Amino acid sequence: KAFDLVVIGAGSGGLEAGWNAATLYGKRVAVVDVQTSHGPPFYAALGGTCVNVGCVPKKLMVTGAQYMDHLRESAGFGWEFDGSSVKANWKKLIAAKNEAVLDINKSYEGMFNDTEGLDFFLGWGSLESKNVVVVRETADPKSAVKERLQADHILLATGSWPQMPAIPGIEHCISSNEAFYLPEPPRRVLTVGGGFISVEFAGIFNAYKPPGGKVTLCYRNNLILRGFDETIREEVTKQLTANGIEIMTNENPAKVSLNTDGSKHVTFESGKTLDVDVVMMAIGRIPRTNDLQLGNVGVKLTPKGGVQVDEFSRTNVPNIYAIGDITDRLMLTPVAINEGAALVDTVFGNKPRKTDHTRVASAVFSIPPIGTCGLIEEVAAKEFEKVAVYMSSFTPLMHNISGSKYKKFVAKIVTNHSDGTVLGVHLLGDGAPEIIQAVGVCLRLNAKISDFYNTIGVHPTSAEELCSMRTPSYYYVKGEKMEKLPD
Amino acid sequence: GSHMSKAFDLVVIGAGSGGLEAGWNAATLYGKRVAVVDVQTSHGPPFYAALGGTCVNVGCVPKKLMVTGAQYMDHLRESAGFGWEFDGSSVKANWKKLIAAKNEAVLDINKSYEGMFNDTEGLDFFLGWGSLESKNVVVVRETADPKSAVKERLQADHILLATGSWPQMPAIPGIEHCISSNEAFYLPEPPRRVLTVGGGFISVEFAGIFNAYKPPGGKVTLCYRNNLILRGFDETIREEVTKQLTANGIEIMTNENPAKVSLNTDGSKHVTFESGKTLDVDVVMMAIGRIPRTNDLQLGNVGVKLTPKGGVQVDEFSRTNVPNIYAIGDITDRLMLTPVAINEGAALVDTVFGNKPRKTDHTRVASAVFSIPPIGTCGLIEEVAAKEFEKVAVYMSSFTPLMHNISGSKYKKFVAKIVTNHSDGTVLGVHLLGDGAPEIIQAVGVCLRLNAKISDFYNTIGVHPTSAEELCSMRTPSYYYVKGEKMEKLP
Ligand SMILES: Cc1cc2nc3c(=O)[nH]c(=O)nc-3n(C[C@H](O)[C@H](O)[C@H](O)COP(=O)(O)OP(=O)(O)OC[C@H]3O[C@@H](n4cnc5c(N)ncnc54)[C@H](O)[C@@H]3O)c2cc1C
Ligand SMILES: Cc1cc2nc3c(=O)[nH]c(=O)nc-3n(C[C@H](O)[C@H](O)[C@H](O)COP(=O)(O)OP(=O)(O)OC[C@H]3O[C@@H](n4cnc5c(N)ncnc54)[C@H](O)[C@@H]3O)c2cc1C
Ligand SMILES: CC1=Nc2ccc(Cl)cc2[C@H](c2ccc(C)cc2)N1CCCN(C)C
Ligand SMILES: CC1=Nc2ccc(Cl)cc2[C@H](c2ccc(C)cc2)N1CCCN(C)C
Ligand SMILES: [Br-]
Ligand SMILES: [Br-]
Ligand SMILES: [Cl-]
Ligand SMILES: [Cl-]
Repeated sequence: KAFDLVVIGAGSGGLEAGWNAATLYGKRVAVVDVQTSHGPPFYAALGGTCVNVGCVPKKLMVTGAQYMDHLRESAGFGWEFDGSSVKANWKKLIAAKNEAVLDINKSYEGMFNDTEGLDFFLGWGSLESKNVVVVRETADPKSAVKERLQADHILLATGSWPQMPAIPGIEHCISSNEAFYLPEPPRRVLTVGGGFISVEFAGIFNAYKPPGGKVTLCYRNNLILRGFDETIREEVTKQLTANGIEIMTNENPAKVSLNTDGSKHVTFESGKTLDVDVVMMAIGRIPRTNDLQLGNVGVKLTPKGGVQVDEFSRTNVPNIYAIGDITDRLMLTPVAINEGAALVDTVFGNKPRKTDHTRVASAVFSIPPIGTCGLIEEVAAKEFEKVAVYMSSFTPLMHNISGSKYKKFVAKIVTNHSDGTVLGVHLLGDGAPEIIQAVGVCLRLNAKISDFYNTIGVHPTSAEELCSMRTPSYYYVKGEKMEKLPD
Repeated sequence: GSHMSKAFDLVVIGAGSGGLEAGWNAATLYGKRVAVVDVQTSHGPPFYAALGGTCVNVGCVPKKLMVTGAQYMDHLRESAGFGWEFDGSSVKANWKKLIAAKNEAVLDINKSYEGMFNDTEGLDFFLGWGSLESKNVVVVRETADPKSAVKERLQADHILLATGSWPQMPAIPGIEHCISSNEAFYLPEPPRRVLTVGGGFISVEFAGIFNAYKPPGGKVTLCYRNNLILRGFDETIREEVTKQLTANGIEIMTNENPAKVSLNTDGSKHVTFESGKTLDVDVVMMAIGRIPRTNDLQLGNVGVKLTPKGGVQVDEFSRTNVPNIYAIGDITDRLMLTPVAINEGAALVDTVFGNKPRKTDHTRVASAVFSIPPIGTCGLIEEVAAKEFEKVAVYMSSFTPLMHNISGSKYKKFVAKIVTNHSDGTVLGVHLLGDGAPEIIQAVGVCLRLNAKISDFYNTIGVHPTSAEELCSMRTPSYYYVKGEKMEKLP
């Protein structure tokens, strides 16, 4: 049939837009995805990347990995139990995660089936013409058409996909996709990449690895988590090392060979070599545009392969929109959901709305985790004459007792020292992702450092640290780091 | 001949949250000469509080350490949903190790504060009992008995009363067989059966502590003379906390109040309630309230007025009716929180010795209850708001988070409620129940001070997946109050 809206990708942005157009605006909506539930072959499915092979299962898996620390840290508080009897049962973790995600998948299929004007189609969506979306049996554009759907408006929301550098032996590497489904936890694992997916998985593998296992994270440059606070980048490196992960910086895989026993022989540019059981590539994610046959309608793509869009998510083709990771901007679920919601409000509501991509709070579920919102100081120092940095870094007391003395909580506030405006807030330590959330609200309210400092703390918490800092630890004046102001 | 009393700009009586903040600030920021008096240099019996105050010694610090210990009961159990396997029959909660570790941690804090006296010019510690001999004289005596030997007589230009509060022990037959939180911190063994009397945070929190470390066959019961524990808190939370305590094995006796306590021949306590009901327990912990500790200060020597409920009466700037005599923290019987005593102390010193007169804002103070799971709260509860504003909106989110479907603790509903003035969207109160509530709430305190509106919460992009993001995905009230009266839709 014909629809007010055809959504290609039943994911975070897609389902927001679909649901809202159907239920808030009474529109006739079609949503297409390649799989109704999670896992191989296509990994992402109804619900999106986040639901199936993204935020949801990884958070459960990190939650899982945290018990490594919990069991050990209990002793400090008088918990006694046979430490030798402890086993991290990965099969059980994945089965529980699988079931949890399947319930979300099922619960998305229910909502299609219960909601009028919102119909879901199985298969591969592509652009046949301006107002025509074809549904094929496979990603092969030569595969059998299942449906041809006329659409007043077409939304592209196909997310992203692991980027696999074209080094020899790349086919012996897995991405995050396959990591969610490993039948056994790897004894030795290389995670390639210094970004959050590699860091998060290195923490998960570290907790579930068999006896004598080793997790190694490698990263091509000097310091992992580029784009994050630098004190936090250094400190999380120390804390991952402290919990037995090897971080190989300035290293990059040049070749992966398959050993006959199924293990991988990794050769680095340096000529260094490492043998692991699993090489997980987590060096980036790229917009998922190949399969859309955008050539058919001339929808422009940026150098990076992302669908170009303006602030209202319009592509160059009128009635054709793109939101979410396909647009290659901020790759976060709540950003994609917001874009989706705003798009529907502009196309079917009376008031345009554009997503604000600044001051977005985000988290790394590393162990220990990171919460951050707004500018890191080096970016701050480039756009503001006077930047002040308030920093606190204390091993919390519970951790002196737990035995995890390396677990410093880091709290940094970055300000425009000229007016006191908070430019960004950066945290490392348990609760960092929870803490940062309302920080994000504060920045929308042009919070100044005196607003944080004059708020009464909640005690005892790590969070109160943010309401306890009134003197900068150091400044940037004209891009220049210095402990004191000049004059 | 005669010789000179040690003289100070400021004498602080009570080396606690409030006193130390004031003491330190007057000395290190305004170069004042500051005496601080407390009755013990380190934690524990006989006087329990000590250098560092209630918080350090027998309050926030040791209780948080103990709640953290208590949380492992839940972690060890919940770990199994995530594939952790171990021999659950080898599991034992060793209370003595908990308390020994907690004692070491508190002792390092005590030592650390003593070093800080030792190292800081113009900031002097005096061990003993502080009382007001006259308007500008603080005497320090050997014991709380106003007839014990005067150890030191201090000349003081300004006197800060910062003696905190103390547990209220109801005048019942056999009160002497009961304890307070003070003693809970030093019990040589974990009680097998305990009654925590009180519906407020300290009873709720210690109920969870006792519950986690109690020996085999133990039972923790909490009683409260009223209908619903945690008066002052959001009602959905109060009822959820009650359910989640029960789910965790704590017996909640509401509408019950002890009338007397007798010692059984085996040394256990036989509690009879007003209603005739009875309970035997090993420990009865009274946590029905804390009262301002005004009794030993001999305030009648200088005529410092008490409120009819017994705090030192102060104005917004912490002044008593007596010039140069001030009072901050629990002695004023306002909000009994550490960061508030601290805020009062700094604001007092700024006003008296700095050039920055300032008063504490006692509204929109975030606070926490370390139940398991905890409560994080800031600002007005809806029933209070409804009395002050014509249109109140309530936005509420509730649900067992996913991790807890997998962990198995499905009773563990996260509750998030935002209370607004519906006439301009201004957030009046935010109320959280669930893991990390205390951490979440802190920046929410900053939001309230910036007069955030629900539209600012809603406009903010969620951090995913967190519990906190619930606060930024609520756009439509669950219900309203329209002049006092609840309804799901406006008229
Ligand atoms: C391992 C990992 C961890 C992550 N963690 C977080 C996190 O903690 N927090 C956070 O905010 N973000 C996280 N992300 C990012 C988040 O998953 C994405 O930002 C988000 O899912 C993007 O939503 P989307 O709507 O752009 O696309 P998606 O949610 O990816 O949806 C794309 C959908 O389109 C479907 N599709 C693709 N091609 C076609 C086709 N041609 N026809 C029909 N259907 C098609 C796919 O099957 C998929 O279901 C994580 C990502 C990964 C990979
Ligand atoms: C079990 C428990 C748990 C608590 N948990 C928290 C929590 O999690 N968060 C929070 O914010 N608050 C908590 N509180 C409250 C917090 O401890 C108090 O609000 C705060 O300590 C009050 O500060 P203060 O300066 O008024 O007094 P205090 O810190 O109590 O200090 C008063 C000091 O005066 C000394 N003193 C008393 N009389 C004399 C005398 N005549 N001469 C010399 N010295 C004297 C005492 O020995 C004491 O050290 C808790 C309290 C209790 C009892
Ligand atoms: C508003 C909304 N937004 C979404 C954004 C991203 C994802 Cl991955 C999912 C949603 C869900 C949702 C649920 C079912 C359908 C068919 C579409 C969207 N959804 C519906 C919310 C369910 N509600 C009853 C509590
Ligand atoms: C500013 C301040 N406020 C307090 C409020 C309540 C308490 Cl319990 C403690 C403090 C501490 C403190 C510690 C020791 C002394 C002698 C004074 C103040 N304190 C000083 C902290 C020292 N700082 C340099 C790490
Ligand atoms: Br009571
Ligand atoms: Br009541
Ligand atoms: Cl396994
Ligand atoms: Cl890399």
